Amino acid sequence: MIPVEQRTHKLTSRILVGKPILIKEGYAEVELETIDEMKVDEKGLVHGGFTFGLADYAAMLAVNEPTVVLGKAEVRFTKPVKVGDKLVAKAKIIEDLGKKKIVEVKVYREEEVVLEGKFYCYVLEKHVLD
Repeated sequence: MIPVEQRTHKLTSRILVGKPILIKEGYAEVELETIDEMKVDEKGLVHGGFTFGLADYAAMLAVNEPTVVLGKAEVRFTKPVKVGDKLVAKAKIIEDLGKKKIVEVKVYREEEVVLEGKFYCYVLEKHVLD
């Protein structure tokens, strides 16, 4: 594979969302060590919003275009995540419809899938905030 530098979402929190560990044409991998602030109860259950955020970010890097944004997403949480789990999201463009890209993302905890989803991404003429 030929590595590509990150061209979008550059200031994304490495602590709250993730650290990209691989970015190439049409594919990206980002890892996240879950922390205590991400919990929703005393049992250590991690809020799905963080798992989704990690997957969302991987999807943006699978497209890796400056103006890329997430328009729609369908996700299934398959296994609960506990504080202390290390997660890895693997995102691949599965359909290139020009400016619209359909990216499939699966988030893993070692070999187990904890989240699976389709992310509908759009590369805009200009940055989403105008």
